[PDB]
Amino acid sequence: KKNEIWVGIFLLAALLAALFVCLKAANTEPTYTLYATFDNIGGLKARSPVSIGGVVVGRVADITLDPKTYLPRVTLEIEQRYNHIPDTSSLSIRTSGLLGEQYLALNVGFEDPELGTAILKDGDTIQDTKSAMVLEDLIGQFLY
Amino acid sequence: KKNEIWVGIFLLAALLAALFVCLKAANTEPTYTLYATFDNIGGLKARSPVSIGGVVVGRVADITLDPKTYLPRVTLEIEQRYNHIPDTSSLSIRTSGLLGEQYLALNVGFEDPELGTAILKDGDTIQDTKSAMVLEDLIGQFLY
Amino acid sequence: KKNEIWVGIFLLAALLAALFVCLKAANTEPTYTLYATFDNIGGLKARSPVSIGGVVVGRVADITLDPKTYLPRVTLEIEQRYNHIPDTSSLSIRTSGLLGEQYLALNVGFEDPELGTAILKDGDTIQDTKSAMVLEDLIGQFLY
Amino acid sequence: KKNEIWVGIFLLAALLAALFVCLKAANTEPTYTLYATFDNIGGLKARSPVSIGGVVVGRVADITLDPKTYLPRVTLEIEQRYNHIPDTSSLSIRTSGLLGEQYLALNVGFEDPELGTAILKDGDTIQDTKSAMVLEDLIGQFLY
Amino acid sequence: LNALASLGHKGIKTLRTFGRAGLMLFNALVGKPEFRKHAPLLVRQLYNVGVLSMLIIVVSGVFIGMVLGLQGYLVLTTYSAETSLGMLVALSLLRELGPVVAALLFAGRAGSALTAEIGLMRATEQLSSMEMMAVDPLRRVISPRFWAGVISLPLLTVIFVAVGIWGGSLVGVSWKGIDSGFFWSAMQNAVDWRMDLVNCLIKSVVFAITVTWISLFNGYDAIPTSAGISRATTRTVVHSSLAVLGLDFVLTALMFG
Repeated sequence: KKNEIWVGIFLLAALLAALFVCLKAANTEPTYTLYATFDNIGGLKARSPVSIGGVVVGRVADITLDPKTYLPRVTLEIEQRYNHIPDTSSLSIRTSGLLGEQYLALNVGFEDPELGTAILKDGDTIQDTKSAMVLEDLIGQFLY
Repeated sequence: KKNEIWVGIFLLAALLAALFVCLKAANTEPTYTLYATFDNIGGLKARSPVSIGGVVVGRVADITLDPKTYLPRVTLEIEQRYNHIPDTSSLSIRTSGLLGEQYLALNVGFEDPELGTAILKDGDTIQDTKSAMVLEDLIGQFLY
Repeated sequence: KKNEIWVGIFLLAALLAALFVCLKAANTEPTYTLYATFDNIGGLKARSPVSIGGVVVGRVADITLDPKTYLPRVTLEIEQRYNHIPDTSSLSIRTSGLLGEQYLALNVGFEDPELGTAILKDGDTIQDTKSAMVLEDLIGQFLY
Repeated sequence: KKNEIWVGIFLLAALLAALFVCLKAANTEPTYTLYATFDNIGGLKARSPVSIGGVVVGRVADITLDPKTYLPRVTLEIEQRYNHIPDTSSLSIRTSGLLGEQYLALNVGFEDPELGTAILKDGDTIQDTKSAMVLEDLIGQFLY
Repeated sequence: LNALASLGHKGIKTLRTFGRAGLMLFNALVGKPEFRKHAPLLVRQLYNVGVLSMLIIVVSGVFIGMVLGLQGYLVLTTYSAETSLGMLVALSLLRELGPVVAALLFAGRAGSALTAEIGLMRATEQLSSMEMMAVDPLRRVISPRFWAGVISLPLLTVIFVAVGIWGGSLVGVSWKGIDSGFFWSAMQNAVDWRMDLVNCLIKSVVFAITVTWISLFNGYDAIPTSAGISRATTRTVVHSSLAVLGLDFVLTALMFG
């Protein structure tokens, strides 16, 4: 009977150790998509912080160019519970420092027009871009 | 036996003596929580330094967005002996240089108003108007 | 066999005696504390180097703000053989880079006044602060 | 006679391997010291470049404050073939950038007096300090 | 307690084996430092433990260097520093894996099979008949084997690090597109001689004193029946494998403390 107990210790101790590597050592949310055609994505890799006012609300799950019009189309990762976004928005890529990480910092408001409030969810395309943020302007604006 | 039981008692005592001393040289504070409405925390992580005047006093042990208004609701960890703090406070996000860890250095003054002093303890959702850095607004400033 | 246990003991004793002197050097000095009133120590952690002109002279820990006047009161760790330091002393925080340690690099000099020379040892206080290693102060000023 | 052959190969194969690893990992000179008392040494560690005019000729193998006068007493490593350097010398701390090492770049003239040419060798304490850079406070006050 | 008396037998028993290990080895290396007999006698033992253990070291040595050159190549490229590969596998081999892995395989091949030859030589009473020949076997058959270990394993490590570091110079330089003159260049000023190069020997030569002693002791007090001898072989591999890691954690504390 001594061996049937000690195997049960051996099988149980591997089970606590199995949780210890996945719960403590290594550790998500179903979202909806949103299209966005840009004009310059040089430096913005996938999973960069998609943010509202700086506070992150999404990640980049799309680095692809559509091979028919040559406007970089990114599909965003905005969570399912975001249900009251008016269409009034601006889209711009920022950095968080001189060279932080080249993250997307989009603009939004509550600016209701008098033609309804068009919602922004489940795959809308936003017609805004900020192709100015380059490492070529500051070497052309400090000296010309 | 006499010598056998004495040796079994001897080695068993030193095993519990070294185990207790190993717990000694190899190792917290009951606190109160305060909510906050930080405008931008991109770059601020969990357990970030909460500082008054740079002196670290608390931890940002939360990291969660309130899913109803998207003005970020952060619970702090402030020690229980901090019982004489007025409501006059500004809460600021600093970096301790260029790329530090984007810690929280808040300000508290002694501007006592003429309505009595309002206290900051046990669940006060303190209202800050920091609106933290992007720096590219100031980039265009010297690029007039 | 009355001799094997003796050479078993002498082997195990010299095993641990070789072991103990081995762990000894692989692991300190009686100093005096010196109080200091500051304004900002954000980033200066515990065990930070006290330095005079560039060479380390102590440890900066204490970690604790005096909760009646709210000036950061820091007791230093200055060695007991430091007995002939005049009162002309300035206390400055320096980083050694953009983000190194933000250690304390205090200034002293031999500006002996015409009223004798006051000494600084064993619990005195230098009311000469540095107050700033925040860039957001002065990069906030000139940029507006 | 088979076994005597293989060992002879093995010690040769031990020797072939030993010479290869020694030459790759291991790719010195007797000198004299020269004492130097300064006013600022901040940022300079040991083995930093000691240079005349910009080319390194020495090493700082000292790093220690003279614990009776509080003058930073630094001994250098000038090569033993240097026997024609006069007393006209000015010791200056340079960085080669904003952050290289904050090394030593001293200056020596050939200006002979009317009282013989005194030499600097084998334990001389050269007296023309730089009172080196206050660089943080230099950036701070100019930025205002 | 009734069960605490079963531990009282063991606490005396397990210490008397340590008394036997010192007492056997102390008799093995005292008196008559003869060299006319032993010098051909010892060189036959280096064919036993040095030459046969040579092939397993080099064919495993190329696999460690090729893995560390492959796995290390991903970690440098995510931190964008190509030149660090030469000061990585040179660093990692010459102070961590060189003394630890080579001593493991030496306990594997030469550590076990030495213990088999000892206990078998008592099982057929070649030991017990040599006392009738009035020749003390501990200076006669043990000390040719014991010196055959501690001389061998330092020469087993320096062959291991060299063929280990050569295979590391293959997959990074040749296959994964790095200039050859750049790779050795960072390695030239990488490591010193005084606390790195001789330090590899200090970790290795203190392993050979333990593994050879722990192997040849288990052959001397094993039960001479055919059951107890193979029990002693798998007791030798498990006891050396704790002693190599029980020492290395101590010997990495002094050098880098």
